[PDB]
Amino acid sequence: STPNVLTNVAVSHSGEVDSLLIEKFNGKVREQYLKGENLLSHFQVETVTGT
Amino acid sequence: NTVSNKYLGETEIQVLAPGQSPAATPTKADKNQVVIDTTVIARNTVAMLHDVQGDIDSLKPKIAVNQAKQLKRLEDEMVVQQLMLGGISNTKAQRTNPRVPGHGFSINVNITADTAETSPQYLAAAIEYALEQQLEQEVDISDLVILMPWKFFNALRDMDRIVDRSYTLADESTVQGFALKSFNVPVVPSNRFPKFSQGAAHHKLSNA
Amino acid sequence: AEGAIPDRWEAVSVVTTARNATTGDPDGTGADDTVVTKRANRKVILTKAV
Amino acid sequence: QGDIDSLKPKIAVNQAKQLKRLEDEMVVQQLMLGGISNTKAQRTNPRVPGHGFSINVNITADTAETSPQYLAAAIEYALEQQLEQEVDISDLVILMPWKFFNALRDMDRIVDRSYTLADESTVQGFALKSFNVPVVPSNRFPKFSQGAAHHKLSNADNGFRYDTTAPMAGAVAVIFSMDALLVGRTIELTGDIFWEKKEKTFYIDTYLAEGAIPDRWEAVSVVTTARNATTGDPDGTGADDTVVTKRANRKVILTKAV
Amino acid sequence: NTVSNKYLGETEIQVLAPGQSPAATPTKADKNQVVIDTTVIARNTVAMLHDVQGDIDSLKPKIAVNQAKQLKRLEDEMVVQQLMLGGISNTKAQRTNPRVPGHGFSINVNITADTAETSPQYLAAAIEYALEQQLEQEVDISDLVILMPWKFFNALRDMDRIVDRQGFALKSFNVPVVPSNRFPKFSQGAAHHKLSNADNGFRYDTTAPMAGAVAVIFSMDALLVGRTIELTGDIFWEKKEKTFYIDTYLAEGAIPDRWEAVSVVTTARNATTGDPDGTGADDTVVTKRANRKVILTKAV
Repeated sequence: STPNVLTNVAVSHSGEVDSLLIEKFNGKVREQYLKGENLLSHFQVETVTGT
Repeated sequence: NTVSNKYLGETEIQVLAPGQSPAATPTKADKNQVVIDTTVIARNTVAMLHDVQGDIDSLKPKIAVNQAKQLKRLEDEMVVQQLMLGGISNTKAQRTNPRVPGHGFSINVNITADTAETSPQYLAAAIEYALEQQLEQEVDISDLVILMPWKFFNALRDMDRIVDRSYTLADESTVQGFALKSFNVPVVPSNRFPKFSQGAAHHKLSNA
Repeated sequence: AEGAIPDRWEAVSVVTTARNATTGDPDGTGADDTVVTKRANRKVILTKAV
Repeated sequence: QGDIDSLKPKIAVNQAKQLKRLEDEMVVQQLMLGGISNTKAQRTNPRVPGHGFSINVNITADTAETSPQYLAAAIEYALEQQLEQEVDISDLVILMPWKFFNALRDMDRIVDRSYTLADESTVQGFALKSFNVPVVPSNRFPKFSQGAAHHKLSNADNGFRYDTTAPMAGAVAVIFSMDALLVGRTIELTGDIFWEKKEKTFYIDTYLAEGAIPDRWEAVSVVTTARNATTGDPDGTGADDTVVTKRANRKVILTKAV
Repeated sequence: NTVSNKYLGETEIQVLAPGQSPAATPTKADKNQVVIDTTVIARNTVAMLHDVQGDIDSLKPKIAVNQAKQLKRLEDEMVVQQLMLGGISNTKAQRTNPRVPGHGFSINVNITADTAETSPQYLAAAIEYALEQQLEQEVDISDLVILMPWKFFNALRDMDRIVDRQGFALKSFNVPVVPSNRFPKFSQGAAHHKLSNADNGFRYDTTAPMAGAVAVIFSMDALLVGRTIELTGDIFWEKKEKTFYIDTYLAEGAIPDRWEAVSVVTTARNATTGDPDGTGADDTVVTKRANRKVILTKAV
């Protein structure tokens, strides 16, 4: 009256591994923020060429 | 049954002399994963004879709605508890090294309980401390959300600065939630919040 | 069925009262208190009693 | 086998941010050195017999965080010392670290609308009402280490000026004008990606060339905390703690009690 | 850089009474996998002055097409060596029950060093015995292919087994026969295959029993092979040193997969060297089969 022995593809009879799933990536990576102060804007750069 | 993510690190800069190729610098990387292994259900049975002679009207949809509300409360409780644990567990005192050389740590602010209940200024100072320490580690605060239980949500509200109209940081209607004005961050009060007892109930989603 | 896990440590920051290890009753004096109670006293009107 | 979607543009944009951060940090460090080096006590003689020196005011580090009136008095004192040297104070800008920025903005006089010297929105950075100079927050202030190597851009021709020393370990609130520094650029920030045939590699590089030196001697004025020469950690009482804590009691109300 | 196969089990049948509702039957799904880590590159150098003064026309494409053939030969040798290791290391002796209990395990047979080439009957009986012990496991005879060197092909030729059909085939159990020279050597002193590292357990390296195999039988899905880079050749001139740098690379890997469709008929070999002097463990049976094929030959 019950399905006592469920077939399961997520278990390894031989062992040596806990599971068999694929570990998908989902396509998301994170990095540091570092807002740009842009503090040099107050000053004149005074480009130099030649000398 | 799992979902992963990857984090990248820093890159180093160095001086060059003219006419040479400088050596490179490595960049580290790491990963984080989540597993899903447990499901929860709620079931009820109604006999045909007991249904046909029933004083309550439309019993079945009412039971379904109640079940939906219970299962909706469970996920909110779980989410709040999980992010609560995540805040505590990663605090520069336990981890002491970031996942990559670049990123920073979560900040936990620990204060005495008795004084926190008595004075609202104490809680406002603690929250401002946490927010500015967030700001120090290059974290933008334009989009942040604060959750408080009703007991302390009432507490933060009663400080004179927020209540008084003369002061800059004041809001008119604060029963439904207000925006802190020292840092423009909304505050949302949530009833659901973890509670502890001596007995171990062993939350269902927990596994070995 | 649903699951969750903390990630992106910089995103979440929590303020927690000091609590006894064995029981939920509060007995500790706090570990971050001194960093605080110095930030509490700035938010006050200041008077010079004569 | 990277498994990463883009990798290379991400590394390039990370390198660009690194270079921009160092470029800003170097400017802040040079402003601090220009403030601290020539303060009428060490120079004892102006660069030209006419002009005047920069002003450095020193305050205790411990009492700085406890009371905002202390920092407000220090800033007002620095501005007053600047103005006594008959320099216009209209085009001045103040930089403050976040921790001390919150201290300065937490004052009752600033928040209270009734007081005439109050500003409403301060999160982006408020404007000082007593002196119309604006104040902005920054996180690029230099940090000191005991055994750190020489900072890049520093060479044994310009006296190793670029790298930091102990006295500015925890300085706050640099005050500067437009003509307070003399910067120059040789090569603008340019990023390049190479694909080397000989060695099967992808090269990602970015190079830049800046320079700076403090010259005006008057447009820069810095307030700094007293700190041990040997180590970064603060100790002792600021040299100018005597004048301050008397100016800190100006902004009070009497409130006699019967 | 990992490739998985995702095996699957075999179900079981059972009788049902009216209203019995029988229970169930489970499956395994072992899912072995392979990893590829190293690349193989062949490069040649041509000077600018010699290129301008070169007698041959279109020398660089010729060098490139030669390098491609060299890489192909290395590829084939590695495939054969791995397929041989799969047959050697996967008999019932070591594993003692197969993964995915439905499928089964691969078969190996041993031959004494002498009389392997002296008597064609011995070798023919051994090959047929290995082939039938394979075919007892539902191998779908049409798929499988025999691969065996020229020296032993000549010995098998003497018996009428090999007939044309432009591949060759046995009389009974008609299957294609491909003779090849790509077989393990075991020089006893060669450093490494150059495709073996510490992490992979030093595969691709010809062990002592591997040398001298008379034949090997394989089906289609007998190996798992991974390719991250297909072989490409690019001729490029660099300004600094005036050179052409043909520079071709391969970057592949492989592993035994099916565990059941590989049969190997290696002869007995002496350990740590050549000079077999081996009696052969699986001999007592095969010789009895070798004497099976005789002619009555009544005298006049």
